[PDB]
Amino acid sequence: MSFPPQRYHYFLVLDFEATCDKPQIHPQEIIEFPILKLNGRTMEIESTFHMYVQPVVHPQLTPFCTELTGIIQAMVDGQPSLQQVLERVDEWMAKEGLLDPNVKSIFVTCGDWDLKVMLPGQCQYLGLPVADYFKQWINLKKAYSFAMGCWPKNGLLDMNKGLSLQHIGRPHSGIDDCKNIANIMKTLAYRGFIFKQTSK
Ligand SMILES: Nc1ncnc2c1ncn2[C@@H]1O[C@H](COP(=O)(O)O)[C@@H](O)[C@H]1O
Ligand SMILES: [Mn+2]
Ligand SMILES: [Mn+2]
Repeated sequence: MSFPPQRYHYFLVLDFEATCDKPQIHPQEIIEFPILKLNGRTMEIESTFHMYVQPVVHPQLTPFCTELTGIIQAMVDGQPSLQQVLERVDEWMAKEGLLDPNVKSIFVTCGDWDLKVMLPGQCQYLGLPVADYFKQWINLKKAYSFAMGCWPKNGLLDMNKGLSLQHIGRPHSGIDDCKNIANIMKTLAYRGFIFKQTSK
């Protein structure tokens, strides 16, 4: 087969960037919140959510963080905080039609960190409830391992290598990481893979 029927109407590709430092800052805070809505059958990008987020606990970005992500201070200054961004996300979900119980969608991330560690950890820190659509997801490294029969070593770069795909955009940009995840998904579906929830 090729581009088989999938179990979901849409895939929501997500890749946070967060405050960081050498050695690691504590706690980390989300500073970039991108979502790509993919057509569930063809994997084409149909809509994009993208907001930078103002960190509060450590409001000044370290030089390491800027070097790593490309995100400069003026991009987060004046932005809403995570709480407001999470409400913007919910409105975006509603307008996309994804809050319909008969429309099936699922988040896709490179690894488990984004939705297993980063978002629940910051939300608990903030005393915010986590929306239920953030609680199931597909780990692309785990899906790739089932599709290709091997464990990639360095996330997106090694998955692009095994699939002979040219990298899209700037590494460690949240939105560009999402596009690479989208591109890998399209190739896995081209090869006939059917995606399944991996989160426990
Ligand atoms: N090499 C690194 N050193 C320190 N922190 C990192 C590194 N790579 C990623 N991070 C942190 O993890 C976040 C997610 O990056 P990634 O998982 O590569 O998309 C970044 O925004 C940083 O906060
Ligand atoms: Mn990531
Ligand atoms: Mn990233």
